[PDB]
Amino acid sequence: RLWALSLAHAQLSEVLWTMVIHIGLHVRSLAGGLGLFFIFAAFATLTVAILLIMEGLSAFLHALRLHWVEFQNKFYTGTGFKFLPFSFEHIRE
Amino acid sequence: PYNLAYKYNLEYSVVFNLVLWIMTGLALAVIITSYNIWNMDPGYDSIIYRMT
Amino acid sequence: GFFSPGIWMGLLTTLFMLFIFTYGLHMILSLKTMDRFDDR
Amino acid sequence: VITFPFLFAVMFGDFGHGILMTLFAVWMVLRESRILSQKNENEMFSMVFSGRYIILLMGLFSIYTGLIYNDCFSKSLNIFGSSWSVRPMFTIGNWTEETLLGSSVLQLNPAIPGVFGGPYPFGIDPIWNIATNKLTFLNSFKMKMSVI
Amino acid sequence: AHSFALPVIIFTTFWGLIGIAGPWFVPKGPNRGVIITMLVATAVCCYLFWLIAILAQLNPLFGPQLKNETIWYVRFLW
Amino acid sequence: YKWTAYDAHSSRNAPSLLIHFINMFLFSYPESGNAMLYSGQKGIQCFLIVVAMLCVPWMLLFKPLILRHQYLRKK
Amino acid sequence: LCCGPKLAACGIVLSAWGVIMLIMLGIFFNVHSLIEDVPFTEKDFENGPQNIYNLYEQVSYNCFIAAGLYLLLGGFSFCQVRLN
Amino acid sequence: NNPEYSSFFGVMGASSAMVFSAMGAAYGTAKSGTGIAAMSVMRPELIMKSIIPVVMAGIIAIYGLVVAVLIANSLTDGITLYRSFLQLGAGLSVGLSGLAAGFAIGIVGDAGVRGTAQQPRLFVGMILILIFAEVLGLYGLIVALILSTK
Amino acid sequence: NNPEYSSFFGVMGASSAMVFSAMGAAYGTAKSGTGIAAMSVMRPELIMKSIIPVVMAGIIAIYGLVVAVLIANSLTDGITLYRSFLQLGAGLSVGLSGLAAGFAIGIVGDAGVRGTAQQPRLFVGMILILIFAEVLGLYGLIVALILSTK
Amino acid sequence: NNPEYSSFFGVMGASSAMVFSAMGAAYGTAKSGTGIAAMSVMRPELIMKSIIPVVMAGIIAIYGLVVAVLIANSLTDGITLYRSFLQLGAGLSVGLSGLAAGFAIGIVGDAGVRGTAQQPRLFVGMILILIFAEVLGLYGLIVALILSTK
Amino acid sequence: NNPEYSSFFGVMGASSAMVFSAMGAAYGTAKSGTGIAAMSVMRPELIMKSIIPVVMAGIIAIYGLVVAVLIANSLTDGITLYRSFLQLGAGLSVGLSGLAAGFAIGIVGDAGVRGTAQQPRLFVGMILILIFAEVLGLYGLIVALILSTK
Amino acid sequence: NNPEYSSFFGVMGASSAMVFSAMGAAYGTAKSGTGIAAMSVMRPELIMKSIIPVVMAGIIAIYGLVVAVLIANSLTDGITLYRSFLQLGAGLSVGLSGLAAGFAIGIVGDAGVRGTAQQPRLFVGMILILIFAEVLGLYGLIVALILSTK
Amino acid sequence: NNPEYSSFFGVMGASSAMVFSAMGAAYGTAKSGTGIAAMSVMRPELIMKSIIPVVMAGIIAIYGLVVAVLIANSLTDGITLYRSFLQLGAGLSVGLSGLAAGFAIGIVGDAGVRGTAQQPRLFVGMILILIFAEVLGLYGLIVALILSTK
Amino acid sequence: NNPEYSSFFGVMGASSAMVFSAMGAAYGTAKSGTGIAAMSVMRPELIMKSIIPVVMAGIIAIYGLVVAVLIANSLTDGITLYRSFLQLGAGLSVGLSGLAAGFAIGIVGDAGVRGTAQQPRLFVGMILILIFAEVLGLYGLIVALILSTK
Repeated sequence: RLWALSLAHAQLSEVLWTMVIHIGLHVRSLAGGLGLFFIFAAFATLTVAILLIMEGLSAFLHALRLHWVEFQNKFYTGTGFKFLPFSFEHIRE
Repeated sequence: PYNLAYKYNLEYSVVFNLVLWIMTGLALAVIITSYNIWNMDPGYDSIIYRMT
Repeated sequence: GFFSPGIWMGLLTTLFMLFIFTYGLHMILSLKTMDRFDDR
Repeated sequence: VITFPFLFAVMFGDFGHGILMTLFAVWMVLRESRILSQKNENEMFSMVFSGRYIILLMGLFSIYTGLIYNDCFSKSLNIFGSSWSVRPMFTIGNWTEETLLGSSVLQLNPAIPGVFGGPYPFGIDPIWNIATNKLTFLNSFKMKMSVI
Repeated sequence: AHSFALPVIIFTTFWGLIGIAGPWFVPKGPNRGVIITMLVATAVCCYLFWLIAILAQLNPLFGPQLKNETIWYVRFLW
Repeated sequence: YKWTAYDAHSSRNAPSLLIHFINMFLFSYPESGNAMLYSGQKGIQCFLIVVAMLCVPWMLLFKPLILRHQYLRKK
Repeated sequence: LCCGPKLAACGIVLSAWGVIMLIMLGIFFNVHSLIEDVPFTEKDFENGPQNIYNLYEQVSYNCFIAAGLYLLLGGFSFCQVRLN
Repeated sequence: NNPEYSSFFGVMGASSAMVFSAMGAAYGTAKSGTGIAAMSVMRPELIMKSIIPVVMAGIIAIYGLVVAVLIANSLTDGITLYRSFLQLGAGLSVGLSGLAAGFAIGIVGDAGVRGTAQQPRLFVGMILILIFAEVLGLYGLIVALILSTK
Repeated sequence: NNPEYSSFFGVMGASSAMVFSAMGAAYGTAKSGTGIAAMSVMRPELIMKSIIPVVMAGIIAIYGLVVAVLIANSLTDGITLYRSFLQLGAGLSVGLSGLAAGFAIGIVGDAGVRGTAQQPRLFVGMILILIFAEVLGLYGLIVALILSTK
Repeated sequence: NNPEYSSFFGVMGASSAMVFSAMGAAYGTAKSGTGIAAMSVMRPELIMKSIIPVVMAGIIAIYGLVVAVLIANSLTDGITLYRSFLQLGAGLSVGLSGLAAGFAIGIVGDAGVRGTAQQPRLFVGMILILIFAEVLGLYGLIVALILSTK
Repeated sequence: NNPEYSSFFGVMGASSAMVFSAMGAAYGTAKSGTGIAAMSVMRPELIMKSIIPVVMAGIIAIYGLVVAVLIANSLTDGITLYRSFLQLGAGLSVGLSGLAAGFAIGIVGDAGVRGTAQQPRLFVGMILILIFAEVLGLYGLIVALILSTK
Repeated sequence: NNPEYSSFFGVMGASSAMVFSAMGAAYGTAKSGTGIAAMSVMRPELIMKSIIPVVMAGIIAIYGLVVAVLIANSLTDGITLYRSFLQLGAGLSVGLSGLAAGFAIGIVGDAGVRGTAQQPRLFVGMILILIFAEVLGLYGLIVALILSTK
Repeated sequence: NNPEYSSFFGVMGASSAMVFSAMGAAYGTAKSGTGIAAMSVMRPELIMKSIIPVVMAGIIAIYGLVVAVLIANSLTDGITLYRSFLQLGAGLSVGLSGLAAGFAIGIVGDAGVRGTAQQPRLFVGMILILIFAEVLGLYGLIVALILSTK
Repeated sequence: NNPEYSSFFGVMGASSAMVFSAMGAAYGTAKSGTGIAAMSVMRPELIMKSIIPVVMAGIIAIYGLVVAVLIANSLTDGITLYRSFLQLGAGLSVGLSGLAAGFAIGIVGDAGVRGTAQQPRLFVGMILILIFAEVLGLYGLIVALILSTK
């Protein structure tokens, strides 16, 4: 999973770069400057939507899943009860 | 070069016949198995009536 | 060639008996049991 | 506290996103008093806020790992220490006017020509970020690293 | 050009002191146990990852495949 | 070991770690076709797998057997 | 115009991120006149390395232009949040 | 002088004779057992009599066994093809015939067992109709046997 | 002198025997298990008797294992093809016959087990009927054994 | 001397061993999961016992994984074809047999778990039935190993 | 000296891996999303936890990318055929195995998410079931990695 | 120098990319429009927000448009044949992967919008799940770009 | 020098373009007309505006008409084969892509018009969604035009 | 130098033009007549001005008749094949396009007449919609006319 997701992230990043922001560069001066503005904004938008959120979520979950499944199951066994003392916690509520 | 043939597999009919029907039967087995799984009936009961 | 007299004759007989198998199995698959028993 | 953010950073080893991820966590902490002492009916924002200290670390490690991966939005970071190969010596090694045929080919840079070598001080040598076979050199690393 | 020995010396000392000496210089507050745990776990996780990255690049079997224009550009750049 | 043991000078017929790993478990030691990582590896590969298999009885059944012993000794 | 402070605030973040990225990128093009190695070179490439330096200089200029637009965007979006 | 593949057709005859007959008997048994299970709850005294449809289904399987073995004991390496197709025909002849008979036994037996419990005077009629079904399977055997030596 | 690719048919036999027999036993097991879960929820005291259908299904699977192994141990590289067709026949004969037996076991098991709880006197009739299904599976084995050594 | 295309058979085997057994385990797990959800809402106290069908399902997939690796590690360019055919048959034997086992595990798990929700005494019978399905999967593994090393 | 169009099979491998993996992931996502949309109406507070089936399902598409690229990295003109079949098998192995896993994840996700809202104690059982379904996709990768590198 | 018909494969690639992606986008759009039309009766205020699923479909179609153009521009008459196959693989990879994405977008969009009408708090969850499906389609583009340029 | 039948693929392109595009428009027209008829009883006013989905369907057909003519005008007897394959691709690309668009137009128009009768504010949303489907049809035309002149 | 199989392609064009167009017109007529008969119960005064969908259907049949005659008159013995494929394309183009139109005419006619019965305002709308379907059929004729003379 560590490799599989690391590979995917790099590949999603590369294609988002290559197929979006590359287009913002041009041999025409003014057209390049103005276009790069709008193209980058789209690049920024996709960068967050695809990688910062979604893949970050996938990496979060899969890294956590490794913690629960492979690590804890070697020593962290059995169950107990949640400690729920009487206390004046609900002040903001 | 001299309109020579490319040696169209001696015993072609053997490899051909084998591969055709082997991959066809196996491909169908996958299709049918996939169909049966695709449409697995969860029962549509217990909690489904309330969630629907 | 694509087919030989041997291969072909085999396929021809195979299909006939395959159809027989299909027929038999078809009716076997479309075979149900009872939902409930009549009475005590 | 360390193990999980670390494993995340391995999965999310991208320097540029590590910055974004870190800054988000910092923002939440800096507004902690204003966000906490308020109503937040949207559980999605509350959830990430409650984990703001977990995210902070994930960002910090994502930067660390991204720099070793040498990937910042698919860009490498050349510190003027990239000495993988000495192209001038490439031409000496029986490569004369290869850029003529080069117009239609790649040509792989040989190992042990007697003039290449030396590890990159920190992370993957930037040169691989512009290669057509990155996808094998670095792919093997990540496979073996994941196992280790 | 680089040697492998020096990187190892510099980063092993850096992460070593953190994981070895760090715990010696810790407040006596209630978080002492947590701070020490983090100091050591961090140094081990970070050092190991880097050590893999650098060792994997020793004794390479092949070099990169570069495009012709890229090869030209580098010849006159580095 | 591979990273530090083999250079490009031995890239041809360079050992494949995945294949040796599988052959390790199966005690597969062909006369040729695969170079060994180091001399005596065959003995080491065989030993380690045997040990791993010998580890199974311990975790598999020796605990309940001793519990039965102590139970019947107490009884 | 107000447009909603939630959307003006997003513009501020996009504008700030953009100005940082565009300035840094333009510098990189100007210094390594490079990793990106995509300045849109000519196909009729002659034996003139100076032609590659000149291409990167053009790319760098374009980067700072885009940053200028983000500076203007951040200014406008900033005042919207303050007024909202 | 033996057309290769000559043995292939023959052995399929032995296979068909057994497999198709087993399919028929299996269906016949399944239907009969289902009808018996439903009937027997209310009138358990009829359980012993109700088994007959199942036995006949079994007989269908035997016809197939007889041909399948007869063919198997008739196989050699140097088969002249002529003999091979005769064995294939005999196999298919008893196979499909037994298969059809098994269906008749199952479907009729199911109705017969249920009807008999409601009206015992139907018991003999059930047996008569079922005998015909078996006679059909027999027919399949008789011709399949005759062909095996022609 | 031996035709090439001659081993293919015998190899398919060995696999066919195991797969079709497992399919039969699997169907019979699944159908019985459903009836058992539906039945024994009310009458758990029968839970240790309603298992038998399932055991018989397992026997269908063994028939297949015995032949599949018998075939595999009979294969070599230089097979005269004739032997391979014989191996294929033996494989299919037991495999597809066991498959038919599996349906007989399954349908009768479900119907019988649930019926038995409604009427305990049905138990013996259920077993006898299931016995015919096991016999149907065995007939396939008999032919397969005759062919596999022919 | 080696017929090109020969590797195609063995290669399809290594894949088939995993693909078909994976579909079986996938069915078993998916079918059991639905039954588990129904039980757990009615009573969560059994949530750690109704998981067993799923673990078993996984073991089936492993059976296939084992053969798929054994075949893959047995591939060569200069393949003698005979061994390639054995590898295809071995892969199919375990794959398709595990596939049958997967359906057997799923169907009985769902029925058993749903029944167990109402009758705790059903648990032991459910396990025994599940054992037969795991055994059905193993038989395939045994034959596949015999063929692949033959 | 290599056969013509030998890359044909390897190219289909790289594509098949991505195509079948997308099919699996898409199915898993579609079924999980349906359960979430129905579930979260009653308990919106679970809309965050309920995403897990969808996030995990995405791994199948990733596995497809990983193998599809790994194969693509090894596509050239002068392929010795042998290696091409290996690439085709690896592509199909991970793709069709990921497809099986996609089915497993989707079906259990729907039942799991709906059940969790009915009984939050189902969370742990849902996670365990999802894991085993994902493992099936992992097994596909394992075989592809061993085969594509042989 | 190469075989006539060498270009045929590449041509099918360019067409496959566009056609399958359009099929996916059309399906996603149709299902989204159906749910939206009904949603508008309860909550017309969501008519604007609920468009997003349809945009997602559109992007799938573009993925296909991009590759189809890249192939069409890259395809020549004197094609190397090797490259022709890669173009077909790239075309199918993006097209069929986008097609799968299309179904996920449609099913999730419809279920999400319908659930949102009942509970507006589900809107954010719908968007997140949709992001995964759109990325799954992009996975197809990534592989296609790797293949078509190799 | 090229095969006398090389012109076959091109003319199939011109035909396919028109046939599939007309089929798409025909489906979209039929679906819209059904919804419109029902809406018209509910309220006269919207009859006039409700025609638009049908017009869009017509445009899909024109897309195809344009390519079919372009191919027919360019198709000759002494065709270059390469160009012929391109024409087949261009024909299928626009035809099948328009066909997909026709379904989107049909389903969305039907649901949209029926909904709009209840909520007039939906009308604008309906048009916007139908716009995406028309754009999907255009995409097919774009690729077909590139291939036609390439 | 003319290939004989060339006349077959040609004559199949003339046949296709007539046969598929008659199928379309027949379908449109069958559906329109059914709707008219039901309509006549309540609104007999509309019977004569409800025949139009049927006339339009007939026009589709004519589209085909005209092309079939034009090809039939063009058929000769020494056909250069190129012309034969143009005749085949022209035949299919008009026939299958008319077939698609027949469905639109039929479905719209049925729904339109039934609606008109209750909402007389639908009549202009029914005609506008059906005009589009006739235009779709004409498109087929246009291409056929271009091809048949090329």
